[PDB]
Amino acid sequence: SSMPMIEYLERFSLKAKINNTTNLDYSRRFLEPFLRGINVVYTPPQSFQSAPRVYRVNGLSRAPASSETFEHDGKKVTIASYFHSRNYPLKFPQLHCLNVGSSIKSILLPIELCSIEE
RNA sequence: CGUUACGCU
Repeated sequence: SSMPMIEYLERFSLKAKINNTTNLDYSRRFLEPFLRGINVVYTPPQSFQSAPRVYRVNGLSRAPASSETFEHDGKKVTIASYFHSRNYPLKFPQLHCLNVGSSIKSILLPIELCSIEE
């Protein structure tokens, strides 16, 4: 089985619970080194119709899902709008994302969609 | 190992 990254964080690295308002940019000093090095299972929303898959985490995104952008079909979209327009409005759009991409290629995953296999 | 393409994001 598995535990939600949201809980998993709430428990070992943060002490507090995430709410629609928490800003991880502040808990960053220790959060990132805490996260770097672990494996997570990305479970795409049911509306993506895609099988879960695993990634090594490299850290936190520099910005939250709502600010952080990438290129999709030749357009800027934030992580938040991307998930929204794929029929899954994020619960925490203000949360920073898990960075699983490499130096040349960004891949940012909303923490609510990530879990750790135990 | 490299380059495209396509996903992912």
